[PDB]
Amino acid sequence: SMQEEDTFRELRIFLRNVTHRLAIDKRFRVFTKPVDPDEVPDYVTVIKQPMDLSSVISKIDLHKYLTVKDYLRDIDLICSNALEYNPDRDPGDRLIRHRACALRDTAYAIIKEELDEDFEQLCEEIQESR
Repeated sequence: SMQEEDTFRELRIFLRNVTHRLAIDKRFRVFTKPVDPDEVPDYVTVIKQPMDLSSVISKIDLHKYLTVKDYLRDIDLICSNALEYNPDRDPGDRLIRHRACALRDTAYAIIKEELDEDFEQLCEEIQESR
């Protein structure tokens, strides 16, 4: 129904706004765009499901997220990927892991503070009925 579509529209607005806030933080610049295969040619052979914040925006707009849970799975994916591709003790790797965990903790904290859990529960029930 139109009321359900209004719910999902509100969702998308919220998710764009959260995503924008992450994307403008200097720490998270490395996660804002797909890894360039010129610069990192083995990335797409190691990491099976690449994700980044621009692609997250594309997915919002394509209506791929009907719940905040589905969105956060993609945030987790950005983090997991970074942990997996940069697993060493060297400083570069430790910095990107640190930032990847901060990306995740920051997304969860914003959501905790700003997402009414009855709103999420509604989205989840509409989704289960489809």
